[PDB]
Amino acid sequence: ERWHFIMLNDTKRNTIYNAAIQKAVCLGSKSVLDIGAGTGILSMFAKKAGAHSVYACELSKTMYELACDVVAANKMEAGIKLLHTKSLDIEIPKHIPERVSLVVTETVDAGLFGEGIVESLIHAWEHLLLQPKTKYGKVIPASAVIFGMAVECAEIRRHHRVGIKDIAGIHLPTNVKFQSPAYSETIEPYTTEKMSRVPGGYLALTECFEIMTVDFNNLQELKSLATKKPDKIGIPVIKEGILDAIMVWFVLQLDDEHSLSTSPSEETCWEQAVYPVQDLADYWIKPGDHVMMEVSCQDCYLRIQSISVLGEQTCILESTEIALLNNIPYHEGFKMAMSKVLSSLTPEKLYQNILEPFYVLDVSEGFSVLPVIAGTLGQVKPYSSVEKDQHRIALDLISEANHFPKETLEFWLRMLQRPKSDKLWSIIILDVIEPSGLIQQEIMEKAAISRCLLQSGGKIFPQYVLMFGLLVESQTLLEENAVQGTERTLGLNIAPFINQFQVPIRVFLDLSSLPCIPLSKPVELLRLDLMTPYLNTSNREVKVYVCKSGRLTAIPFWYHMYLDEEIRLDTSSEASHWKQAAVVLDNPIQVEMGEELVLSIQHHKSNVSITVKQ
Repeated sequence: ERWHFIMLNDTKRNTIYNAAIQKAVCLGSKSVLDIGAGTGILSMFAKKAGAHSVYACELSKTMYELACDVVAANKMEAGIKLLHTKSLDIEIPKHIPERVSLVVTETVDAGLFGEGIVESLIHAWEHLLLQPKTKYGKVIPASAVIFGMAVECAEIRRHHRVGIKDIAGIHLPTNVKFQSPAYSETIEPYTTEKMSRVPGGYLALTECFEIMTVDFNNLQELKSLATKKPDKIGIPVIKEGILDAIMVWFVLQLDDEHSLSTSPSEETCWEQAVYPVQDLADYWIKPGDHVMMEVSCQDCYLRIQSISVLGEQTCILESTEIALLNNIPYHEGFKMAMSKVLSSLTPEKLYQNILEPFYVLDVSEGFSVLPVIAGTLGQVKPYSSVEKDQHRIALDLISEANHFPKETLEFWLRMLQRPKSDKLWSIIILDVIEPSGLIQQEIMEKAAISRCLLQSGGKIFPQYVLMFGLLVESQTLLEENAVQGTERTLGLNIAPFINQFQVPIRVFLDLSSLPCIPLSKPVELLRLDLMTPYLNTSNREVKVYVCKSGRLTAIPFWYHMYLDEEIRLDTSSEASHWKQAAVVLDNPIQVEMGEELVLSIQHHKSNVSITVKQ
């Protein structure tokens, strides 16, 4: 899986875990239990350090098997007992012969507590560990400190807060309040983000501040957190700005001399816990104001709630759907493209048959306002494909706000068919690209059918799609998909086993913040034609000029969706609500400036293959 590679490659982090483990062992902790073993690297550190008995546990069947192959491969099978289990179900005598002197754990998320560290340690203290110091029990990490900072970060803003009251000719009324899932018990108490690379960056509106401290060697304290009353915190603003989120990170004290941080300020890129700020009448803050907030640990996660900045339908949307509503070119693009079709067909009906509306079908996967924009253009009968009742309500409230009479907007749901037994659609809109940066399954099929349900001059949107790509050198993508030798793992042979599992195509990327070096200019890789199924190739060669000598590790890719030949949507734009993807080469290639590289592109249904011919 994903973060195992980047963490195994972090030699310095491995060096610090090894130093701390060695110290505990050299000081008498010869009986160790590794919770969340992964490949068993920390268990091996313990054994090679001088431990007599090492036990390790892992919930994942793939990781368990992987660790067995690794540990046996490093000839440490004797002395390390791997347990395919959850730490909470480890019994005494039955699984482990006796209580241990040391527990080592690494089951930590961006918000510290999200992997159930506290529950695992309470159980470990009550049943697996020797009594604490009055031969005694100890836990690595010994303690932790959680920090926060209030920030401005429009990248976060556009995913948790709708920033416009009017878009592409339609009004979004005040009585429809949109919220993300991180609102508020709430669904996602926080998101996780690499704030070091967040597109557009971020600004600090407060100084860094301590949120809380935890002692993992203190059972009473750990048991106490479930009951602990929330902490009310008031933080002074040092900079004028738009309050977008509380950025939270932490520091692990493994022992008195060693520590790890997930601060954005580190040279290693770590995720931070991100708590969006929403549900305020004003987000503008100025020096002298205070950001107030309640902090609690009670319900399995660190929660920052009721954020104030002191100095009527609710519609919950996915962050993608919020980013969508904030993507203005997208909606301005559709408005224009729809009007151009409508005046091609029936100019009189744009603001022969007075009783016949233009029929428009939106087949978007989730929340969409394209049907309302359509309805405002002329004598149009727009159909929506939304499923959720909260979405229907919202669209009915928006229709009212935009002067529609009741039942103007239809809800198609409540397969692809004619609007009426004897009618055909003027416009059909298809969802072609996944938020992941890949092509939607079954679109060629939907485009083929839809083509049969159109009026003499009707259109499918987009009419066609171009896929683009670029040749790059990226050491980061390499580090994230494969372990780079044994030096990093302080000599242990781990890379040969974990690298059995390489990802061919990375998804959900933000190319705009990807560290890489371009080796070519963007080149067209594939063309899909939704209006004309016979024009779609299944095999294609592409000649690419290499502009820079370097090592080709990957091929990022994205799309231009043409609604018209005058109008296109870009999936890599600043406001794009789609993420991008990249083809990662398993065997990176050396390329030279002036070279002409040939790519071989195969396309079948929604699956695309890109290979270097070479």
